[PDB]
Amino acid sequence: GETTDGVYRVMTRRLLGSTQVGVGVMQEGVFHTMWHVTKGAALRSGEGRLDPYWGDVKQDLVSYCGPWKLDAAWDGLSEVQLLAVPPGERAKNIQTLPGIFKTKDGDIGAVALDYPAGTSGSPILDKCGRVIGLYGNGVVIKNGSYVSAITQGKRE
Amino acid sequence: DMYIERAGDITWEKDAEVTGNSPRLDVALDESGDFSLVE
Ligand SMILES: Cc1ccc(S(=O)(=O)CNC(=O)[C@H](Nc2ccc3c(c2)CNC3)c2cc(Cl)cc3[nH]ncc23)cc1
Repeated sequence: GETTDGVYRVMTRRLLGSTQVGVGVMQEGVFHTMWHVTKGAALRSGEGRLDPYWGDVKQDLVSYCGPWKLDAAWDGLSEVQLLAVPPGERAKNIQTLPGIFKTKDGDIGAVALDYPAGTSGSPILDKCGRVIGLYGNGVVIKNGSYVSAITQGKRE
Repeated sequence: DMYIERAGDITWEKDAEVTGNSPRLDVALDESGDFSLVE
Protein backbone atom coordinates (compact mmCIF):
# COMPACT_ATOMS: atom_id res chain seq x y z
CA GLY A 1 0.00 0.00 0.00
CA GLU A 2 0.97 3.67 0.52
CA THR A 3 4.33 4.18 2.25
CA THR A 4 4.90 7.89 1.35
CA ASP A 5 6.13 10.05 4.26
CA GLY A 6 3.47 12.34 5.78
CA VAL A 7 0.56 12.56 8.19
CA TYR A 8 -2.32 9.99 7.87
CA ARG A 9 -5.83 9.50 9.30
CA VAL A 10 -6.57 6.21 11.14
CA MET A 11 -10.11 5.23 10.15
CA THR A 12 -12.56 2.45 11.05
CA ARG A 13 -15.62 1.08 9.22
CA ARG A 14 -16.67 -0.89 12.40
CA LEU A 15 -19.09 1.81 13.64
CA LEU A 16 -21.61 3.99 11.68
CA GLY A 17 -20.07 5.04 8.33
CA SER A 18 -16.31 5.71 8.30
CA THR A 19 -15.05 7.03 11.67
CA GLN A 20 -11.69 8.73 12.39
CA VAL A 21 -10.21 7.11 15.55
CA GLY A 22 -6.80 8.85 15.30
CA VAL A 23 -3.82 10.11 13.29
CA GLY A 24 -0.28 8.91 12.61
CA VAL A 25 3.07 9.77 11.03
CA MET A 26 4.65 7.77 8.22
CA GLN A 27 8.47 8.17 8.31
CA GLU A 28 11.21 5.91 6.87
CA GLY A 29 8.66 3.17 6.05
CA VAL A 30 7.37 3.14 9.66
CA PHE A 31 3.88 4.20 10.77
CA HIS A 32 3.89 5.82 14.23
CA THR A 33 0.73 6.45 16.26
CA MET A 34 -0.62 6.35 19.86
CA TRP A 35 -1.37 2.98 21.46
CA HIS A 36 -4.94 3.95 22.51
CA VAL A 37 -5.81 4.69 18.82
CA THR A 38 -5.24 1.15 17.42
CA LYS A 39 -4.90 -0.90 20.67
CA GLY A 40 -1.97 -2.58 18.83
CA ALA A 41 -4.23 -4.06 16.11
CA ALA A 42 -3.15 -4.46 12.44
CA LEU A 43 -3.76 -1.63 10.01
CA ARG A 44 -4.64 -1.66 6.33
CA SER A 45 -3.22 0.69 3.66
CA GLY A 46 -5.31 0.03 0.56
CA GLU A 47 -4.30 -3.53 -0.34
CA GLY A 48 -1.26 -3.89 1.92
CA ARG A 49 -1.26 -4.81 5.62
CA LEU A 50 0.72 -3.03 8.38
CA ASP A 51 1.72 -5.19 11.35
CA PRO A 52 2.71 -3.77 14.77
CA TYR A 53 6.44 -3.93 15.55
CA TRP A 54 6.92 -2.18 18.87
CA GLY A 55 4.38 -0.94 21.42
CA ASP A 56 4.06 0.20 25.04
CA VAL A 57 0.86 1.08 26.95
CA LYS A 58 2.64 3.30 29.52
CA GLN A 59 4.37 5.45 26.88
CA ASP A 60 1.04 5.21 24.91
CA LEU A 61 2.97 4.66 21.65
CA VAL A 62 3.11 2.00 18.86
CA SER A 63 5.08 1.59 15.55
CA TYR A 64 4.20 -0.47 12.45
CA CYS A 65 6.59 -2.13 9.94
CA GLY A 66 9.72 -1.27 11.95
CA PRO A 67 11.27 0.32 15.02
CA TRP A 68 10.33 3.85 16.27
CA LYS A 69 12.14 6.35 13.98
CA LEU A 70 11.16 9.75 15.45
CA ASP A 71 13.93 11.16 17.69
CA ALA A 72 13.67 15.00 17.61
CA ALA A 73 12.96 16.77 20.95
CA TRP A 74 11.47 20.12 22.09
CA ASP A 75 14.25 22.55 23.10
CA GLY A 76 12.31 23.87 26.13
CA LEU A 77 12.40 27.42 24.74
CA SER A 78 10.84 27.87 21.30
CA GLU A 79 7.33 27.69 19.81
CA VAL A 80 6.14 24.56 18.01
CA GLN A 81 3.41 23.60 15.56
CA LEU A 82 0.70 21.05 16.09
CA LEU A 83 -0.16 19.64 12.63
CA ALA A 84 -3.73 18.90 13.75
CA VAL A 85 -5.69 16.52 11.55
CA PRO A 86 -9.29 16.68 12.93
CA PRO A 87 -12.12 14.30 11.88
CA GLY A 88 -13.76 15.40 8.59
CA GLU A 89 -11.56 18.51 8.51
CA ARG A 90 -8.41 19.37 6.57
CA ALA A 91 -4.90 19.11 8.12
CA LYS A 92 -4.07 22.42 9.88
CA ASN A 93 -0.90 23.89 11.48
CA ILE A 94 -1.42 25.61 14.84
CA GLN A 95 1.58 27.43 16.35
CA THR A 96 1.82 27.51 20.17
CA LEU A 97 4.33 27.79 23.03
CA PRO A 98 4.32 24.59 25.07
CA GLY A 99 3.95 24.44 28.82
CA ILE A 100 5.37 21.73 31.13
CA PHE A 101 4.14 18.46 32.72
CA LYS A 102 6.35 18.18 35.84
CA THR A 103 6.58 14.48 36.87
CA LYS A 104 8.52 12.37 39.48
CA ASP A 105 10.77 11.16 36.60
CA GLY A 106 11.31 14.55 34.89
CA ASP A 107 9.71 17.39 32.89
CA ILE A 108 7.86 16.87 29.56
CA GLY A 109 6.60 19.55 27.15
CA ALA A 110 2.82 20.06 26.95
CA VAL A 111 0.49 21.63 24.35
CA ALA A 112 -2.68 23.37 25.50
CA LEU A 113 -4.89 23.02 22.44
CA ASP A 114 -8.38 21.45 22.47
CA TYR A 115 -9.34 18.96 19.72
CA PRO A 116 -11.72 15.95 19.21
CA ALA A 117 -10.50 12.50 20.44
CA GLY A 118 -10.01 11.43 16.80
CA THR A 119 -7.21 14.03 16.50
CA SER A 120 -5.02 11.67 18.77
CA GLY A 121 -1.66 10.97 17.08
CA SER A 122 -1.33 14.32 15.25
CA PRO A 123 2.38 15.31 15.13
CA ILE A 124 4.05 18.21 16.92
CA LEU A 125 6.83 19.90 14.87
CA ASP A 126 9.87 22.09 15.47
CA LYS A 127 10.91 25.01 13.11
CA CYS A 128 12.70 22.44 10.86
CA GLY A 129 9.56 20.32 10.36
CA ARG A 130 11.03 17.52 12.53
CA VAL A 131 8.49 15.51 14.55
CA ILE A 132 9.27 16.20 18.24
CA GLY A 133 6.32 14.12 19.55
CA LEU A 134 2.64 13.20 19.16
CA TYR A 135 -0.44 14.96 20.55
CA GLY A 136 -3.25 12.98 22.20
CA ASN A 137 -2.30 11.82 25.71
CA GLY A 138 -3.00 14.31 28.45
CA VAL A 139 -5.27 15.67 31.13
CA VAL A 140 -8.24 17.97 31.87
CA ILE A 141 -7.39 21.02 34.02
CA LYS A 142 -9.68 22.63 36.69
CA ASN A 143 -11.25 24.94 34.02
CA GLY A 144 -12.30 21.94 31.83
CA SER A 145 -9.74 22.57 29.03
CA TYR A 146 -7.42 19.85 27.57
CA VAL A 147 -3.60 19.85 27.93
CA SER A 148 -1.68 17.13 26.03
CA ALA A 149 1.84 15.90 26.67
CA ILE A 150 4.39 16.13 23.85
CA THR A 151 4.81 12.28 23.72
CA GLN A 152 8.04 11.16 22.06
CA GLY A 153 9.42 7.63 21.68
CA LYS A 154 13.02 6.40 21.86
CA ARG A 155 15.00 5.60 18.67
CA GLU A 156 17.14 2.44 19.22
CA ASP B 1 -10.80 -3.37 10.79
CA MET B 2 -8.70 -0.15 10.70
CA TYR B 3 -7.14 1.59 7.67
CA ILE B 4 -4.97 4.64 6.92
CA GLU B 5 -5.56 7.58 4.51
CA ARG B 6 -2.94 10.23 3.66
CA ALA B 7 -3.82 13.71 5.02
CA GLY B 8 -0.78 15.82 4.06
CA ASP B 9 2.95 16.61 4.30
CA ILE B 10 4.71 17.23 7.58
CA THR B 11 5.97 20.80 7.12
CA TRP B 12 6.29 23.94 9.29
CA GLU B 13 3.83 26.64 8.03
CA LYS B 14 5.12 30.23 8.29
CA ASP B 15 2.27 32.54 9.41
CA ALA B 16 0.05 29.85 10.95
CA GLU B 17 -2.65 30.71 13.56
CA VAL B 18 -0.78 31.32 16.87
CA THR B 19 -2.97 30.28 19.85
CA GLY B 20 -2.88 28.37 23.18
CA ASN B 21 -1.37 29.11 26.57
CA SER B 22 1.69 27.37 28.23
CA PRO B 23 0.82 26.06 31.71
CA ARG B 24 3.15 24.36 34.26
CA LEU B 25 1.24 21.35 35.72
CA ASP B 26 2.16 18.79 38.40
CA VAL B 27 1.20 15.43 36.83
CA ALA B 28 1.52 11.66 37.58
CA LEU B 29 1.63 8.82 35.01
CA ASP B 30 0.20 5.42 35.89
CA GLU B 31 0.95 1.87 34.54
CA SER B 32 -2.10 2.15 32.21
CA GLY B 33 -0.55 5.22 30.46
CA ASP B 34 -3.12 7.62 31.94
CA PHE B 35 -2.11 11.06 33.25
CA SER B 36 -3.63 12.66 36.33
CA LEU B 37 -3.16 16.04 37.95
CA VAL B 38 -1.25 15.80 41.24
CA GLU B 39 -2.58 18.10 43.94
C1 LIG C 1 -14.11 11.05 30.21
C2 LIG C 1 -12.69 11.53 30.11
C3 LIG C 1 -11.75 11.20 31.07
C4 LIG C 1 -10.44 11.66 31.00
C5 LIG C 1 -10.07 12.47 29.94
S1 LIG C 1 -8.40 13.01 29.79
O1 LIG C 1 -8.29 14.37 30.22
O2 LIG C 1 -7.54 12.03 30.40
C6 LIG C 1 -8.06 12.99 28.05
N1 LIG C 1 -7.28 11.80 27.79
C7 LIG C 1 -6.68 11.64 26.62
O3 LIG C 1 -5.54 12.04 26.39
C8 LIG C 1 -7.57 11.03 25.52
N2 LIG C 1 -6.94 9.92 24.86
C9 LIG C 1 -6.69 8.72 25.52
C10 LIG C 1 -7.72 7.79 25.68
C11 LIG C 1 -7.46 6.56 26.27
C12 LIG C 1 -6.19 6.31 26.76
C13 LIG C 1 -5.17 7.24 26.62
C14 LIG C 1 -5.42 8.47 26.04
C15 LIG C 1 -3.89 6.69 27.19
N3 LIG C 1 -4.39 5.56 27.99
C16 LIG C 1 -5.64 5.06 27.40
C17 LIG C 1 -8.09 12.12 24.59
C18 LIG C 1 -7.30 12.74 23.62
C19 LIG C 1 -7.80 13.82 22.87
CL1 LIG C 1 -6.79 14.57 21.65
C20 LIG C 1 -9.07 14.32 23.06
C21 LIG C 1 -9.87 13.69 24.01
N4 LIG C 1 -11.14 13.92 24.41
N5 LIG C 1 -11.52 13.07 25.40
C22 LIG C 1 -10.49 12.26 25.62
C23 LIG C 1 -9.40 12.61 24.79
C24 LIG C 1 -10.98 12.80 28.95
C25 LIG C 1 -12.28 12.33 29.05
